[PDB]
Amino acid sequence: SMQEEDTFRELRIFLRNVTHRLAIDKRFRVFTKPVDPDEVPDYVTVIKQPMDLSSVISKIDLHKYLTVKDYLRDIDLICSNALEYNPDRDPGDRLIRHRACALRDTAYAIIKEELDEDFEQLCEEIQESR
Ligand SMILES: CC(=O)c1[nH]/c(=N/C(=O)[C@H]2CNCCN2CCC2CCC(F)(F)CC2)sc1-c1cncc(N)c1
Repeated sequence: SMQEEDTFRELRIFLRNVTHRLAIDKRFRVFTKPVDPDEVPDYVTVIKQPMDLSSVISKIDLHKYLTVKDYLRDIDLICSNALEYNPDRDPGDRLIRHRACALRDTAYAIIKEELDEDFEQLCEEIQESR
């Protein structure tokens, strides 16, 4: 309905604001754009389902997220991809893993503090009804 499309619009507005706050954080710059095959060639050998914050923005605008759970699944994918591609004790690996976990923890903390749980429930019930 009209009421339901207004609900999903507010969700998109909220998700755009969270994603922008993540994307401008210096720690998360490595997660802001897809991985250039020129710069690292073996990424596709390890990571079957790439994800990054620019792609999250595009998915928001394509109405791909109808719940915050759907969005958080892509945030979690960014993080688990980073952990999987950087398993070594190497300090470069450990640094990216630390930033990956910080990215995930920061997104969950913002949503826990700022997203009303009745709003997320409404989104879920609209989605369940389709
Ligand atoms: C998406 C992802 O997880 C990813 N992981 C990578 N891991 C590495 O490059 C590991 C490999 N082992 C040795 C150490 N090295 C890391 C060194 C050094 C750490 C600080 C730094 F700022 F991160 C820059 C890299 S590169 C990479 C990626 C690549 N091209 C574009 C994008 N957007 C992300």
